[PDB]
Amino acid sequence: FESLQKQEVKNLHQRLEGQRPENKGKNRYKNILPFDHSRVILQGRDSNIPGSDYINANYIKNQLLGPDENAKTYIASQGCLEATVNDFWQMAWQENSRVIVMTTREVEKGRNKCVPYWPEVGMQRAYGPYSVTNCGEHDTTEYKLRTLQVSPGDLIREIWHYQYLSWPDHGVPSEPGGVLSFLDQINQRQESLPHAGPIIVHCSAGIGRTGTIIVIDMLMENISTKGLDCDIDIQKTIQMVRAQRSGMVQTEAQYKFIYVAIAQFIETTKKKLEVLQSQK
Repeated sequence: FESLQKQEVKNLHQRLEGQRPENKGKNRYKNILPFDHSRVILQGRDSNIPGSDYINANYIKNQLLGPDENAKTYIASQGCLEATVNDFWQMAWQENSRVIVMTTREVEKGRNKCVPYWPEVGMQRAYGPYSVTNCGEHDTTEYKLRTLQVSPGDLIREIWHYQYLSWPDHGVPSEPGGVLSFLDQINQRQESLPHAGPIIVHCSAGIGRTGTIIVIDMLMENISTKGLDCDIDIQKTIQMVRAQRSGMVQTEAQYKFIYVAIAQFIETTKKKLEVLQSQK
């Protein structure tokens, strides 16, 4: 090496992979694809079949480097296509993901959103070289906790499917905190498995409820381990996420929901200090 260093600023705006003609079916919208540089490549597939290693999903994190261990990471994903549920599990398995967030009811307003990729309760079904059994739901007001048990050679990996059904693609929740109370549980279950790889977040297209959800979570995590007094650059966080998977905070009410999300998490987590007065 040397000072000889190709300063690759924004080394990737690239998106040719999901343009391959073979992936057409593997995408739900034409303009909404994953940056080849942050795209999560399916392993196993044949080096000699067109877009074999493809999925419209991307990795994500504050920035490529920094604090704690490699700070918390997610996978922004596109709601399963019947034609692509077999390989979501390929990436879920392969990414050692152990927690899953699905922020859309399969279908909303007659318009499909995501396609089931889990078996019915007490039942099993295998998606490719993986056999998952839905061990039993836990349905809170705002969500339903499925408890799949995927299997390679029975080597049960337990994954948690948190599905949010109260936050409609046609509009952010009202004066909620159920996505905060929903993000807590999701957060403590991951806070319960270090070996746990990338949490997998997704809606359908994967750049709206998904991207919002992930940004809030990025803000709540930062304030928690750094302080409710530190700087919060939501516009900045957003572009640093869009530099990963463009579009992320897709519509008006959403960008403005990250604000309503944060400010309550901040007061909530600040009246929690009955543990202290700090009134010198």
